Amino acid sequence: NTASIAQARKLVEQLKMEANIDRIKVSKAAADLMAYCEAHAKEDPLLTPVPASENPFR
Amino acid sequence: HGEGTFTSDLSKQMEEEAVRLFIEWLKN
Amino acid sequence: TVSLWETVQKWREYRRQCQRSLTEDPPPATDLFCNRTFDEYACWPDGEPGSFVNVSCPWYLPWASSVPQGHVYRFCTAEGLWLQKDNSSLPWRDLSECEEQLLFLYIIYTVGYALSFSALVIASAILLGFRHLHCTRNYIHLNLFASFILRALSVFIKDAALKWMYSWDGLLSYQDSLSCRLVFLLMQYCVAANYYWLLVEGVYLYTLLAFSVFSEQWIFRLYVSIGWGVPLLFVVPWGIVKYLYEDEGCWTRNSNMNYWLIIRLPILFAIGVNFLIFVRVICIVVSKLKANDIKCRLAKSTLTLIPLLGTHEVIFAFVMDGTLRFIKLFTELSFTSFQGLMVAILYCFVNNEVQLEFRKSWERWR
Amino acid sequence: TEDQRNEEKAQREANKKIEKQLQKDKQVYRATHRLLLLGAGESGKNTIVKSGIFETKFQVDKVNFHMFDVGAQRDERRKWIQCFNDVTAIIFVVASSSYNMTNRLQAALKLFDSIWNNKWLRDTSVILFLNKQDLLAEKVLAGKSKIEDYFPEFARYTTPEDATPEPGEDPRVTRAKYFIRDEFLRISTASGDGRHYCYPHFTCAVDTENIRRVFNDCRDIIQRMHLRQYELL
Amino acid sequence: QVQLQESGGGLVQPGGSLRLSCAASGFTFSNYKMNWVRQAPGKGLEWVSDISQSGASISYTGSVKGRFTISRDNAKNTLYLQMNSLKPEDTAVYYCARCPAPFTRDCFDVTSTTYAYRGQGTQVTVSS
Amino acid sequence: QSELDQLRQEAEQLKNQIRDARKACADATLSQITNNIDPVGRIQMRTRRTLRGHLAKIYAMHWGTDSRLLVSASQDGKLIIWDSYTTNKVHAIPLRSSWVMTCAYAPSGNYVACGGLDNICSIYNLKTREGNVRVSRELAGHTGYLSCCRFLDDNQIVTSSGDTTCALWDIETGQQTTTFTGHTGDVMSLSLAPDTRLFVSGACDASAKLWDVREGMCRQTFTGHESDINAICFFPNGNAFATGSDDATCRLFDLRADQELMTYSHDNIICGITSVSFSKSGRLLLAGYDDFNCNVWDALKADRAGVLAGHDNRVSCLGVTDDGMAVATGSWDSFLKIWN
Repeated sequence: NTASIAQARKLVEQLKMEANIDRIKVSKAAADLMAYCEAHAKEDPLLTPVPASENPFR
Repeated sequence: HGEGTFTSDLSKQMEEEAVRLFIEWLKN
Repeated sequence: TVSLWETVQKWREYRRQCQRSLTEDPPPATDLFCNRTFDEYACWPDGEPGSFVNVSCPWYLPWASSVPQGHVYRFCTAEGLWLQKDNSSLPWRDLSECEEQLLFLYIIYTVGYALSFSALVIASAILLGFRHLHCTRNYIHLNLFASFILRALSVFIKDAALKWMYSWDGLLSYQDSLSCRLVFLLMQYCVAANYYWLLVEGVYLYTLLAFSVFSEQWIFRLYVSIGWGVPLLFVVPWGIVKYLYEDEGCWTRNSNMNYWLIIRLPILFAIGVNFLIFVRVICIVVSKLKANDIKCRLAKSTLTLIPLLGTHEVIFAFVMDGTLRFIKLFTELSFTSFQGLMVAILYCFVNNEVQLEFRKSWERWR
Repeated sequence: TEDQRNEEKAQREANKKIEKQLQKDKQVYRATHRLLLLGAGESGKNTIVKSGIFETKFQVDKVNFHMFDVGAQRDERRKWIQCFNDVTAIIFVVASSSYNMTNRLQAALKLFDSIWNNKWLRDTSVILFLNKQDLLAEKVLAGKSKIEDYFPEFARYTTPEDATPEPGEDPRVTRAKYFIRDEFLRISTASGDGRHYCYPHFTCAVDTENIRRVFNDCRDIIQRMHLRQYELL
Repeated sequence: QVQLQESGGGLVQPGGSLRLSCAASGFTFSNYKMNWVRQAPGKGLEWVSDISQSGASISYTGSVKGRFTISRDNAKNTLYLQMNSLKPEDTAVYYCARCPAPFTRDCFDVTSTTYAYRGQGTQVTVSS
Repeated sequence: QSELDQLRQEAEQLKNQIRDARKACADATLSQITNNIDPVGRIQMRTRRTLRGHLAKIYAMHWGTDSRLLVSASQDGKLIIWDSYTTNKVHAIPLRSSWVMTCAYAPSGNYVACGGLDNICSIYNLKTREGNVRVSRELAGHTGYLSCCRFLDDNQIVTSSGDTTCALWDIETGQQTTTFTGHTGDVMSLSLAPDTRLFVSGACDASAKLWDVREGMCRQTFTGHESDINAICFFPNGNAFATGSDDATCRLFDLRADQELMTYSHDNIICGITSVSFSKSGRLLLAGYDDFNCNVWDALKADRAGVLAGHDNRVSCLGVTDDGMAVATGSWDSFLKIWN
């Protein structure tokens, strides 16, 4: 043909090997970030203001 | 250079008056 | 040209000539003449017994020039004193023989220097604090602003120090002390290192268009050494000659015009060279507008250039070789006063850079 | 702090030896003008003066230039063109070639238009030549290449208000060189914002001397820059 | 994601007319310019027309002025063309190419290489 | 023909199937769970340094490994290795290709790399023994400018170019070992997962794919933007990434649910985005705009919490130190400012 047949054959197989995957509900991927971001909230220098004494840029 | 001229005018004018001021008191 | 130094000298010289006469010639014992009492006006030697005596006028007073034969005509009595005046012993007292605009020039001369001083404090603090305007073109304009605010302060001293020189004493003697002679070297310098910071504007702005720039480190230290240092070679040599050879009266009088051609002739060269640079630049600003009414544009440029290159003095009589002399200062000494506001407005507040800088910097602070 | 005194005294020479070289190399960078070179098609790559950037250097009366010939790249310019918003000028070359192999003019009017109205290229000034005039003069009097077929307003176009530069200038060529010029300037005089210019030219009819014609008009671009910061202009 | 798909082409004898269309889905259609592009058979792509964001700045090509017409509808997300009299030369495929960025005045979409944001086109044929 | 017609129709059936699964998993948005988390309030932070010495615009920077040193490369053809605490230049490497579009700093503190419009990529031997920093290797083989570099360890780079492909070299011999294809547009950025076994990439045509270092593959393919993509990074947990296009919106995708979770839109913004990065604890999201600002987005219920406005030109790069006390932001006026 005109070489566009071979490019049109790789696209269909790329999607065919992708639709067969396993996913999870959003509520499992939303309460995951809500629990990781308050389990170590104490180690955020920007979020929790730091006393000047230990601050190295002073 | 007006500053070299205006200085002289206020100098000479108020200076020659004091000559009269020196002598007008002299009678008094 | 009777002056202060000989004013008290002609006082002591004239009198001392006849207190010798008082010692040599006491009042006569015949009493036909009058007593020899130094009335502080003339020692008054013995005159005429009952008639008029002809004694020449006091020579120290120059008003004997207009009447070289003038004599102090006074009668005397043969009682040891003069005639009586107002029931008291007074001499024969008949001695008669031997401008509004200038006051107004002072009110403008001292209301422009006062406001051309507050402007260059606001304009010299905004031009530093913002830290986004430290381009070399703004280094030249910090020294120009500092050369005016020193010029105004160099004049405010003169007039006030002149009032104190005229405030009874035999001679206030502040024109014996060096406290007078140094202030009028500080003054002469301060206005001589102000026409060499308008030639630096004419040379920097003209080497940016016609010639190509040659370096930086060399340029900014061949300008501070040509605006602050060339006067030292035309004021100091003039200061020495008015103390080493020829020294009197606080030097506010310059009889030998050769001497006032060593601190003036040089100023003329700075005025000249900065006239050609103003024609050459405006011969270009019209070539770009041609190939782009626009006559109004051309006018709006010329008028801005005259206050920074300061070419207005040459448009007026440059040296003008008298009512014409009074005319020269009515406008010229008023155009020089308000020059602080003219420069400050046109290069600190109507500038586009800064007017954005207050816009930005206010959006980030309340 | 017995030893950190030595180290802080030891690094303060490594900060002065660097800063002394970095200042000797601030004058050289300020004495050279950079010039891009956009060429549409196959007309003009080294004609005026004779992978990656392909620099070339020359000098006229003791002033030096650099010229970038951007070759061996893909033809999608909306990402690497906003890197060149710092050069002095953007030289530009067009030519009235054959459409047999599409449209050699209407594909250049839409490229010059895109450089003009870009949000970042608002302060650079083009210098565009109109190449291949010894080809057009042998085609217009031969009829092979026409502009009425592609451009309608040409047949009802007037006569210019200027004069021929050379003997041997028929109405046919003069209507051709001076119609395209008025088609580029219809764009150059419609941009309200920005501060930049446009300097047309003619070429290829005479021996190229364009090492002068770029020098004479790369001075004009900087003079009008210093005037507008003193606000004198 | 963006989806541009054109429909309306066909076959017509010389002197006839033909009406095209276009469709947008996946963005706010009232933020960008739009264009049309044609490709002669065995030739590179050429420019045909365009229209501004609100519908007040139209342009055309020097070979087509007076015969075509471009117009759009914001509230329904569609864009049309209108051909009136067709020569034998008006035979090519026509695409519906959006402009790269929103709130602009300038576009860079003619390139023969792969360029996203461009439909698949319809075929038009003209002959006796 | 018939097959190209069916292939263009065969794909549509697959694509229409994929959406159904994605819309069968969404049962609540992230903005409905976090309507009870206590809002952060408001935070202020002001410049603490300012590094001067460049002559032209700045396209790159990379914080060191111990959060002490950093690198910055400009268009005047000069690399510089600053020191953050006391403002001392420790090196100044001159280049030969004046157009530099990226740089990177090795994790072992030993190497520096950079490349631009000149297609080659150069790698510099820094902690030498002789005492002169020169070119170690010269990696050629691309066709088009090169717009990002990263290290995996010493002697392994993964790079992105401008001819729609990525590559994975090895410094010891100079020749590739893998090549990733599947992007139909120019590739602008990439970032590495915090275990160094994946890396997501963003390209024009508005797509962001998820590759695999062990063998070239395309596990996932996320979409939903409206224009080309400029900058991207991972959530510190390695289980999400955020990206920013040229339509004034950031988004927070997901690597498990395989869809989009939430978007960052404000009505008064009409300018693009040039850089994105996360905080150390994943509660903030520093974005850099072309309105000369740098907003600060709360990252569990979108609404601003501050601004970082100190620049006059656009922001061309930003980063956050590994431990996290500073945010260096470069700009097109040659000044870096160490916020805090």
